[PDB]
Amino acid sequence: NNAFIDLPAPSNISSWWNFGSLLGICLILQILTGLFLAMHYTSDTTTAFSSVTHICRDVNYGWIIRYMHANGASMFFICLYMHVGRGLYYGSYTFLETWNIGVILLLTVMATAFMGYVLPWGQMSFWGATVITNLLSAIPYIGTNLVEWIWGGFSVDKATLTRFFAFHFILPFIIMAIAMVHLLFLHETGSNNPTGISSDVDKIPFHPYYTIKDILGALLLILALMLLVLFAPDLLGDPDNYTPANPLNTPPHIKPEWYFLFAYAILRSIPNKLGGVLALAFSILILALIPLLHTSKQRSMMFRPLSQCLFWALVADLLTLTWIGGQPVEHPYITIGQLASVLYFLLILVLMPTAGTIENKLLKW
Amino acid sequence: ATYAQALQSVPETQVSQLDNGLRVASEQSSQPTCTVGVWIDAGSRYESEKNNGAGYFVEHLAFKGTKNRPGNALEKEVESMGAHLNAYSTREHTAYYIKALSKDLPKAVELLADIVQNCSLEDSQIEKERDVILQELQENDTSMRDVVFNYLHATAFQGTPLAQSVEGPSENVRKLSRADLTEYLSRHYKAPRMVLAAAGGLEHRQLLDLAQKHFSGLSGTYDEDAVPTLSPCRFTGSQICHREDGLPLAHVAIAVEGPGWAHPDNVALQVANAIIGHYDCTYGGGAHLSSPLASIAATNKLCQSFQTFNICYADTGLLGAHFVCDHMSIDDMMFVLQGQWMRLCTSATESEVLRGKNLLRNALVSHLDGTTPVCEDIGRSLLTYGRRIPLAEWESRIAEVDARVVREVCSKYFYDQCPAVAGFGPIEQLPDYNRIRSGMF
Ligand code: HEM
Ligand code: HEM
Ligand SMILES: C/C=C(C)/C=C/C=C/[C@H](OC)[C@@H](C)[C@@H](OC)[C@@H](C)CCc1oc2c(O)c(OC)cc(OC)c2c(=O)c1C
Ligand SMILES: CCCCCCO[C@@H]1O[C@H](CO)[C@@H](O)[C@H](O)[C@H]1O
Ligand SMILES: CCCCCCO[C@@H]1O[C@H](CO)[C@@H](O)[C@H](O)[C@H]1O
Ligand SMILES: CCCCCCO[C@@H]1O[C@H](CO)[C@@H](O)[C@H](O)[C@H]1O
Repeated sequence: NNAFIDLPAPSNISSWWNFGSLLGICLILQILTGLFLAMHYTSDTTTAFSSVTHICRDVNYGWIIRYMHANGASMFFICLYMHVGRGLYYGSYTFLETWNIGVILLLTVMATAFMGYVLPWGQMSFWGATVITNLLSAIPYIGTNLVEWIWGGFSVDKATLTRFFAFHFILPFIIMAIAMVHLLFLHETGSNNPTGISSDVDKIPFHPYYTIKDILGALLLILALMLLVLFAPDLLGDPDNYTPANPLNTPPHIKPEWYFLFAYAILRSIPNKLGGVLALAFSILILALIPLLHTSKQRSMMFRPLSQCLFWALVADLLTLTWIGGQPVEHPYITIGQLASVLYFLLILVLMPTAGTIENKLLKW
Repeated sequence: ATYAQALQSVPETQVSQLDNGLRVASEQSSQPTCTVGVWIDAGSRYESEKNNGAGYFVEHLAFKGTKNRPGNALEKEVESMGAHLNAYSTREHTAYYIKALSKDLPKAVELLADIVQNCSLEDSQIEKERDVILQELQENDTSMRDVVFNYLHATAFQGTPLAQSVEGPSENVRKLSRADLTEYLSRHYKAPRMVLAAAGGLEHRQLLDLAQKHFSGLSGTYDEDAVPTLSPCRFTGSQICHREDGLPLAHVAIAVEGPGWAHPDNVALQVANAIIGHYDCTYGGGAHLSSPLASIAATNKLCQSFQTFNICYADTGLLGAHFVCDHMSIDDMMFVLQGQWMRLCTSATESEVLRGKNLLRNALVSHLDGTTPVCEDIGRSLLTYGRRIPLAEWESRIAEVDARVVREVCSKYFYDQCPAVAGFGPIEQLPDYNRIRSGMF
C-alpha cells in the first residue's frame, strides 16, 4: 500500500516513467529463469558449456528458459538506459539519494551481467573474464595482486568459474535489496514529472491510474522479450560464444555484449593503459557528478531548448560510440571513436553546464 | 389500544375539487388552532435558464401587498389576529400557508386567495427585493451544507432543469423583470396546479364553501400551448470538487439515482437509510449506537456529523448521504459509508431491518405532530401521489419489508451504480472518482 494503492503520484507523468517498474520486472524475470537454470548448470570448466547445451537440448523447455534469461539481460539494459536517460532529461537526479543509489544499481547490474556471461564458458566468456578482471591491473602497486586474487590463480581457470557462479547467483538478490532502498528514498519525495515543477497541487492515486499503465507496460515488455526469444533468440548475441573457451586463442573480431559497446569504444580510444581504464570508470561514475554540474534555474529540460539539443547530441554520440565499438580498430573508425569519446565528456562537463547558464541569462535570472 | 387500532382511528382526509380544477383537502381534528395553505406544482424544475429564480422572486413579493390590501396592509391584518404567514419554494413545489385560530379560518382562506391571485408586484418593491435576494445569495454562500447540496444537484442532474438552484444565478436576479414575473405567474399559478389544504379544528364542508367563495375566479384553463409539463431529468455519474483549504471542515455529499416520489421502493429505501442512520458529535449513544457507521465514526472520531437522505422528485431522485469531517478523515468516512451500503445489498439481517422498520414507523408518526406538519403532508401528498396515503397504508407498506426486500432494493439502486459526488472545503483527501466507483461493488 505504502508502495502502491494510495501512493500520491503526479497526474502528468508519461511512459518514460514506466521503466522503473519494467526494471523490477526484468529483475524478477532474471531471478526466476536464473534459478531454474542454476538447477541444471554445473560450474566445472570441463562441464560448464556442456551443461548449458544439455539445458537447451534435453531439459523440458530448457531452451526457452535459457534464451529468456539471455535476452532478458538485454531487455534489462534497454530499460536501464531509458530509465537513466529519463532521469537526465527531466532533472530527476536532484533527488540525490535516489539517484546515487541508482548509480550503484547500474554498476551492480553491469557486474552481474558480466559474470553471468562468463558462466557458459564460451570464447567470449573466457576473454571477457580475462579483460574485465584485468582492468584492476591498472591500479598501481597492487593491481596485479588483486587480479590474481580474484582469479584464484595466475590466469582465468577453474577457480574463477566456480566463484563467478557463486557471485552471479547472489548479487541479483543484493540488487533487489538495494532497489527497495532506491524506492524508499524516492517515496520520501514522490515522483518528478515532465514539467520539472512540483506536482503537489495535482496528485492522483497510484491505483488505478498507474497500476493499469504499469500492467500495459509489462505486457509490451513481455511482447518485446518473447518476439526475441521466439522469433530471433540469437539476434542480440555473439556467435563466438557458441565455441568452447580456448585459452590459447582470442577470436580476431572479438567484441563486447552490445550494451557494453559504448564504454568499450571509449576505453579503446585511449592509447594508454591507465588512461583508458580511468576514462572507462569515469564514463559511468560521471553520473554521480551530474547533480553538481546542474546550472539551470529550472529542473527539467522540457523548457530548455539549448539543453535539449545537447541532450540529443549526447544520445546520438552514445549511438556513435556503440557503432564504433562494433568496428575494427582501423581508420577512419579510430579517429571517429576518439572524437566521439571526447565529445561525450565535453558535453557533460562543459557544454551542458554552459548552456544552462546561457539559458539563465536569456530568462534574466 | 394497540399501535394497530390507533392507526385506524386517524380521521380520513377529505378531498373535493372545484370547477376550475382546484383541489380542496382537509383533515379535521378538535384543535382550537389550524393551518391552511396553498401548495402549487411550481418550482425551479419548471424554470428555464432565462427565468430561473422567478419563483423565488415571487415568494419575496407574495406578502408585500395585494391589489385589495396594498403595502403592509396584508401584514397588519395577519399580525393583528395573531396569525402566522409563511412560505417556501423547492425545485418542484411552492407553498404559502397560515397558522391561525380555527375560528379565523374564513379570513385565512380569503387572505390566501388574495395573495395567490392579486399580488401587487409593485415595481419599487421588485427593486427592493432584488437587493434582498442578492444579499441572501451571499449569506447562502456561507452555508457549506446548502452549497454542497446545490452542487450535488448541479452535477447529478447537469444539463437538465433539476440542475438549477431554487434561487437562480445572480445575473438572473439582477435582470428579472415584472414582465418575466407576471408571465411566470400567469403560466404556473392556475387552479389545476394548486391544492388548498387545511388541518385542525374545521370541517371540510366549511373549507369547501370558503374555497368556492374565494378561489372560483382562479383560472383553470390556460390553454394548450402553454401548459408547463415536466420532462424526465437525466442523472449523470459525476463529480464536482470545490477545493478550499481555508475552510475548517470538509463537506461531502454522495448519491445514486433514486426512483422518484411515486415508486413503492421508497419505503424499503427509507428502511435501509434508517439502518445506516444519522449522527453528530452531540449524540449521547457514541460507541454503542446500533448503526455500524455511527459507532465507528463516534469511537474513531471520523466526522462531526453525517446523514443519509432520500430526496425525491417526480421521476428521479438523490439517494445517499452527507457528512462533515476533518481533512484527514474523508477517505475513512467514505470507506465505511460505502461498506455499509454494500453490506445492506448483500447481507442485511432480519434484526437490523426490523430496527429500521421501527425507526421508520416512529419517524412517520412523530412527524405528523401538529396542524402544520399535517397540513403540509396533505398539500404535498395531493401534489405528488394525488391522494393522502393513510397511516394504515404506510404500516402495510413498511410491514412488507424484510431482509430479502432490503437486499434486493438496495442492490437495485446502490450496487455497481455510478454515483454523483459533491465536495467542498479542505478536500485533498476526497477519493478519486474511480476509487469511489469501485467502492460501489
Ligand atoms: C535494478 C534497477 C533499478 C530499478 C528496479 C529502479 C526502479 C525505480 C522505480 C520503480 C522508480 C519509480 C518509477 C519510475 O519513475 O521509473 C524509479 C525512479 C527513479 N530511479 Fe530508478 N531504478 C533502477 C535503477 C536506476 C538507475 C540506474 C538510476 C540512475 C543512475 C535510477 C534513478 C532513478 C531516479 C532519479 C528516479 C526518480 C524518477 C522521477 O521521479 O523522475 N534508477 N526507479
Ligand atoms: C540482475 C540479474 C541477472 C542478470 C542481468 C543476469 C545475466 C546473465 C547473463 C548475461 C548470462 C549469460 C547468458 C548466455 O548468453 O548464456 C547469464 C547466465 C546465467 N545466469 Fe544470470 N543473470 C541474472 C540473474 C541470475 C540469477 C539470480 C541466477 C541464479 C540464482 C542466474 C543464473 C544464471 C546461470 C545458471 C547462467 C548460466 C546459463 C546460461 O548461460 O544461460 N542469473 N546471466
Ligand atoms: C569479481 C567481479 C569483477 C571483477 C567485476 C567487475 C566489473 C566491472 C564493470 O562493471 C561494474 C564492467 C563490467 C563494466 O565497466 C564499467 C563494462 C562496461 C566493461 C566493458 C567492457 O566489456 C568487454 C567485454 O564484455 C568483452 O567480452 C567478450 C571483451 C572486452 O574487451 C576485449 C570488453 C572491454 O574491453 C570492456 C571495456
Ligand atoms: C531490435 C533491433 C536491433 C538491431 C538489429 C541488429 O543487431 C545486431 O546484429 C548483428 C548481426 O546479426 C550481431 O552481430 C550484433 O551483435 C547485433 O547487435
Ligand atoms: C566525425 C568526423 C570523422 C573523422 C574523420 C577522420 O579522417 C581521417 O583521419 C586520419 C587521422 O590520422 C587521416 O590520416 C585520414 O587521412 C582521414 O581521412
Ligand atoms: C407494499 C404494500 C402495498 C399496498 C398497501 C396497501 O395497504 C392498504 O391501503 C388501503 C388504502 O390506503 C388501507 O385502507 C388499508 O388499511 C391498507 O392496509
